[PDB]
Amino acid sequence: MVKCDPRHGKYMACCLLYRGDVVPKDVNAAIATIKTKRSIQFVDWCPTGFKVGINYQPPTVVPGGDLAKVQRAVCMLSNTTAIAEAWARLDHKFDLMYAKRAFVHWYVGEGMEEGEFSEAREDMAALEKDYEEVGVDSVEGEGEEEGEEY
Amino acid sequence: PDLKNVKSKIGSTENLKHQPGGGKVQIINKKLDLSNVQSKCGSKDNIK
Repeated sequence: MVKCDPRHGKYMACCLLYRGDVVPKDVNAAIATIKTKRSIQFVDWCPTGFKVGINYQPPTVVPGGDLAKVQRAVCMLSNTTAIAEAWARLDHKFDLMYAKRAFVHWYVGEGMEEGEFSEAREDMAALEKDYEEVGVDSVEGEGEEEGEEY
Repeated sequence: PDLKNVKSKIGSTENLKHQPGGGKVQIINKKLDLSNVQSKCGSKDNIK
């Protein structure tokens, strides 16, 4: 529900909130598939990146809707380098407009100073490199694995 | 009856040098500086 392909990145952490008719082993069984599926890549320093919640109340469904009733469901909050694709979209689009200074008067004429834009763009420029520094691998690591597609 | 080749009155005499020409524009902008950068989300000392 953020529009990207997670295989362009690596996971930092994932968080799962379970609603209704759910039992803790059948989650431990469900996460095991996710750990083994190494094409779902985590950062090379995060071996068990899971957080989990389970709640006895289900989804409630509204009458004005098209969405079905279910016994069991989940919500998935996840931190990944697959959205760093998107920082590099915004900061590129910003550069095209600012290299012609387009629309800058509409923000200046309403009390922002111009140097604000440079600042926020430099915070994004540091951000770019913050995401480069977590996505690297360990120099102390090595690996051999039997499976070659996941 | 010879009128002595009478001249016109009064014409576009103020336009005889006029074209007119055009001015210039060149925009064109300066680069901002983004050289104040460093990352924080890693290690530079505790790696050792």
